Amino acid sequence: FDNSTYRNLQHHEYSTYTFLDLNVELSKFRMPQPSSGRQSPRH
Amino acid sequence: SNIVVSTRTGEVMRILPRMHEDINEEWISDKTRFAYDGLKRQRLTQPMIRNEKGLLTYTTWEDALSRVAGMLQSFQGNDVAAIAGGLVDAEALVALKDLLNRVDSDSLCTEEVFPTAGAGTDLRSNYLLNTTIAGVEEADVILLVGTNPRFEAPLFNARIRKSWLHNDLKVALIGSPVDLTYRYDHLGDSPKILQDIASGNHPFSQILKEAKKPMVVLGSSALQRSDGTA
Repeated sequence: FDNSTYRNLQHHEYSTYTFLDLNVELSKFRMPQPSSGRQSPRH
Repeated sequence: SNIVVSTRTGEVMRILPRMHEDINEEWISDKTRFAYDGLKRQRLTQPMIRNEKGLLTYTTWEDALSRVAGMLQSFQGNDVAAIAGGLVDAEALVALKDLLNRVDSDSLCTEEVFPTAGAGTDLRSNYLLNTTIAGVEEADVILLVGTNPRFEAPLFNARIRKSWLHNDLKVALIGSPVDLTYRYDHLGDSPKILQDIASGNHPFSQILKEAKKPMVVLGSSALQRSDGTA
């Protein structure tokens, strides 16, 4: 046990595309999106 | 479209919309609004006749009317003819019709062609927009053939877009893929497609078959060509 260390150093190594890379990685587990029945509100 | 002409001291100032729910609502097209200044240019103000050198020169009303009446008295029947333009009124039209009938002439024509085959002008229903401008709001499928609604009748196209937006109206077009400001189904531009729809081989035949309030609109511009009767 210890409470003298701030472990949270993952962000230091975060680059400009880290968020989007994680989004691409997470795109695999997603459930199928629903649909309104149109391609767009202008269709 | 219902309009208000605003004048001042005998001169036309501008054109404004006048609310008519059935026809143009509270809007007018840009040509209706901004072409009035053309009323101040190239205006015919005095009667004119050809002089000895073949040039148009001003004259009195009496002289011009006498020359026209002399030429009218000499000829009759098929020799005398009239063509009406786009901005003529019913009073002038009927007056000209009677004047040419008094010389046994029936060659009274317009510049815009409508097929005379079959019923022709015989039935009012044949050459009119029977559904009406107001009706577009009660339709769910419209087919447009050989016409650009947007420029030939901008307020009609505005009504179509209003129905497309508020009533989910489905629009299909047979012709060149013109931009109507709303999404439509382009079936093509070949007139033979019409026959294909009439026979029933096209999926749009099934679409029209199940529609509660189907509407088919044919523009007069399409009728101008030689195959219009067809």
